[PDB]
Amino acid sequence: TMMSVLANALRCIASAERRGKRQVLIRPSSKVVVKFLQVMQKHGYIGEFEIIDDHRAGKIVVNLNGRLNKCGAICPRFDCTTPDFEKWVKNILPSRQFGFVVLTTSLGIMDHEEARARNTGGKVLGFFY
Amino acid sequence: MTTKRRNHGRAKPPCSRGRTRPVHCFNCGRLAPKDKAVGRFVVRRMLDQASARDVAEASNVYGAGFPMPKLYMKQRFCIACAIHSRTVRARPTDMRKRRFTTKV
Amino acid sequence: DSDLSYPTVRSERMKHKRRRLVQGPNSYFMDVKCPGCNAITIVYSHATSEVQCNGCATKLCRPTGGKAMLTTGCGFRKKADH
Amino acid sequence: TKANGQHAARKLVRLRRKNRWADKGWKKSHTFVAQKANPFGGSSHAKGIVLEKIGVGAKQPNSAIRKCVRVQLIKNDKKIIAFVPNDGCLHFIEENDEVLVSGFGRSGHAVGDIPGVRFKIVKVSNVGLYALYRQKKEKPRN
Amino acid sequence: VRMQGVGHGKSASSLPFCRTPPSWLKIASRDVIDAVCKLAKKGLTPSRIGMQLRDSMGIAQVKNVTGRKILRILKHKGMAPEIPEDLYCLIKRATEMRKHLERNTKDRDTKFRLILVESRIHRLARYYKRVKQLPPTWKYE
RNA sequence: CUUUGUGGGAAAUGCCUUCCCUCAACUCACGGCAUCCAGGAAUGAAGGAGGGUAGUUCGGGGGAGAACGUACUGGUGCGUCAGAGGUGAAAUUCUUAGACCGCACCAAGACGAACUACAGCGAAGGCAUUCUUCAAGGAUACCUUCCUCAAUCAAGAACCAAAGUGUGGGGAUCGAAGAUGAUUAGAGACCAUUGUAGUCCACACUGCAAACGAUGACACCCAUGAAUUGGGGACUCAGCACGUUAUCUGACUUCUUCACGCGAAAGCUUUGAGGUUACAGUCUC
RNA sequence: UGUUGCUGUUAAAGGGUUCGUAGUUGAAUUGAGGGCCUCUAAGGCGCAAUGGUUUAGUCCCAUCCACUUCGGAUUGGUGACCC
Repeated sequence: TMMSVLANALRCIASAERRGKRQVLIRPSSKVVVKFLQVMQKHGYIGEFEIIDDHRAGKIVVNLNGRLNKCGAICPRFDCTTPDFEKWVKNILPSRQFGFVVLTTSLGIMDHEEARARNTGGKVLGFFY
Repeated sequence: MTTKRRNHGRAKPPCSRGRTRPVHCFNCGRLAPKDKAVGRFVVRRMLDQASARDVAEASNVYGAGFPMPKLYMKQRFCIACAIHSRTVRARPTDMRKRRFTTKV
Repeated sequence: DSDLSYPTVRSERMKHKRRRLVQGPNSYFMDVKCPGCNAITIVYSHATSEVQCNGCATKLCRPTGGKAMLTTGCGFRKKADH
Repeated sequence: TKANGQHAARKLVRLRRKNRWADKGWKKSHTFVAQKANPFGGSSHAKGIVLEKIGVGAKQPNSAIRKCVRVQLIKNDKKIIAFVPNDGCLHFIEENDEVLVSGFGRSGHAVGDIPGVRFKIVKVSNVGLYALYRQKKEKPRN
Repeated sequence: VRMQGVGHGKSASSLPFCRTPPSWLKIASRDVIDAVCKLAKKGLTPSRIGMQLRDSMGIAQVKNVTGRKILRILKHKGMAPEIPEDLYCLIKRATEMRKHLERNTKDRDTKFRLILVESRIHRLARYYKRVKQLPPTWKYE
């Protein structure tokens, strides 16, 4: 089976992006997968997306503008902290300039940049370039 | 080691059988799997052309009267067997991959 | 232009019900008339078992697994899926 | 591969503890059979009493004769061979003289063209043998 | 994937995309209920109750034309079986294999199958004594 | 003791009313009042698992019982007469006490050719005459059922090619060991004629294979073309069977124009060794 | 020794297969609200008005008739649509 929802979604996006395809299908939907997409659509990396309803589990559909290069998943959801933002941001990303790690917090779902700003660490979620 | 042949010299595909019955040779009595073994179909004459004339003379109810029968057989050979009578020969890379199916 | 979000008609004629966008039902109902009287009785396209009425020993449907084979001489009206 | 689970820890630990026994660079440290085997006890040097001078051959690609010394060890009562590592200083070693003994280079493999010998004689009678070779000191027979 | 042994199949039954009752079904909750319980007294399992209903009466789902499905009906009227459907079936198949094997001890296939069916029944058992639906002293044999 | 299908017809300012006047042996309309008596408020039904039903579905799947086929070997009878076996050439070997050979018949044991395939089924090892019989398995079809029952695995359990071991039955063919003749400088050699164990079956052990796809298991994404194998979709074992066009799900594989990519290369390609230094789906060895 | 950050087709290395406990890992749902005023803040696949002779168009029409691949014609025409 699949033991991470995110992993199932963002291996469709990455593959599709490397083939230059301008839409992708996503088999499941979660409250979580939504939030992840939302982020990247603000910062300009996605055109739009639709959630469709089968009344069992939804099928997300996304429009890629080709502005992504990867969307990963950090699977164990390891604990990152106020000092350790530095660590992750160096090690898994090609840059500090345009690398975006996305984290979970009690507050919501947000970029590392906004995480530091509000001074709360948390468990990591995923990342994109 | 190196995969010289994809099908391994067999008409047996991976992940299906893994066992196909042995079959004797009409040369040396060697056994090999049926798929490996080298099939040919002979259609062997019962008379040479030269002699066919002479016998068809003395015939009235045969030859002219009915076309002569032939001995049919299937011949399953071993690898070594085939090669030595040069009915199968080594081929260059591009040609080895070619097949002619079961047609002659 | 083609879209994943809103698919084309010709494409989704083909697809299996487990491969569909919606994943709806692929079956429908029918009104089979009992020719041994006049008794209108609902019957299901993939009945997958015989169905009888007291107006027919002519039966209605055969049990066969591919879809029902309805008895000859019987009036068929096609109800909608929806 | 490996396990990425949160509570996966103990499987990881026990995996490493198994696979370090396939390393010889783990054994050489932790195991005391290695220590025992080494003729110095794993000490830097040891002293010994010269028994006999033994002429030793050489391997096939380089034909030579090599001058070696059969020495006995005071510490453990083991016998060992060692090489005289200067030109014409076989003289300065004599029988029943105390002598020091060292390793040389790689100490798990024998040195080229002298099989079985990893051991070179640094000092004779606590005098530097190099000092005798390139004259500064003279050997005591005192 | 198939639980034990090889198999991938996609043979399945979907749902309607309309969860409200058809216009050609004018039958009320009560009629549906009555039909279920009536049939049940013959000793029919819920699986065949639903089949009888859908085919004859055109019922879309029991759940669509009543507020509850087939077991909930039965339970409330005290006709429900105390041995779940899936468990019972396996035990029947099991015993029948054991007949065949009693006679034929050279039969390789049905032996291996019985081993499967056994451990499968055990999984069910274990389940239904966590989620109480059998006594907590239940065992296959 | 009509009409009796249902909307239709008439008439109003889609709706009302009148009129036809609501069929499945009880169905429709109205009334008495007599009864019985809490019960319909639940998330959903995962291209996640289990179960049900159906096509007399699908298949060298498995067990049992009964027949069938020639051939090999041997025996018997009817005939012929001198060589026959066998090899590179020979010899061992068999023959007037009639071999070889031909026909007929019988005995005993094994096996099921061709058809038989870049096909099928089984968890793997493996599996091929026909008829009957017993219990299964996979695939498909479904608006049936259950509602998280799952995935993978130290421990533990079951199965497992051939050769081997125990006991009993059988012993045609082939055949390790052995014997004899060649070949050779030397030769149970490789070859030839023989021959024991074994080869077969029943009940026990053994679990040792290149048991290989040298590719662990489950899950997601991933393109080009043409086929094949099953199911589904558009009188007499018979509202049948096959084929063509098109579609779909499930299996095995080919492009000897497989796309991207990967790899040291050979090669691998929805069927991964691809999606991996931009290094993290899950588990285990 | 590769948790961060290893490899196992052929180079050292996937267990002959299956079942299966400890152990490890495990799908989706409950839902994170709104209005009035200012702001040239943007977009508009909404829209009353009224503008535009080809100072910009296409359908219809007019004249030809050209067997068939010419056209122009004005107020054309609440038409279409454009700033």
